[PDB]
Amino acid sequence: GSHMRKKIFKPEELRQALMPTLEALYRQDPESLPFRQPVDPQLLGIPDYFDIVKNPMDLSTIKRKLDTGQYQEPWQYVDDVWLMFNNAWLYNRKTSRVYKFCSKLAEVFEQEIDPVMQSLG
Ligand SMILES: O=S(=O)(O)c1ccc(/N=N/c2ccc(O)cc2)cc1
Repeated sequence: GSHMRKKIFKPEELRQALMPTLEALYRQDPESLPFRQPVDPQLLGIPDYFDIVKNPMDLSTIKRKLDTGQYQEPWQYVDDVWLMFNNAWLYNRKTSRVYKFCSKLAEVFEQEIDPVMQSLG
């Protein structure tokens, strides 16, 4: 149905789409919060966060791959934000707070970043 992979993808176009999307993530203020900014194991009281989560891919880092073009394609970006949802789903072992923060994100985020990948191409 024309989505994900289609155009040659330039970070300027990609972002045109992947920006409002990552934004839809951010608008979830807390729900996106364990992602937007580095989880901050020093803050959340986490010692081995970068041991548990191999790729927390903060919504700031993802937004960066966007500002710089470290994806060459939108789904690579979604892979990052889903890489994020992962640190949520890998650490919060499905039964924690940020787990709900993410699950909701994935819900909204993609609810926008899906037709976005399509919007994009
Ligand atoms: O900025 S806050 O809204 O105050 C806040 C509060 C708690 C948070 N917890 N983050 C976690 C991340 C991983 C984990 O396994 C457990 C917790 C993160 C942010």
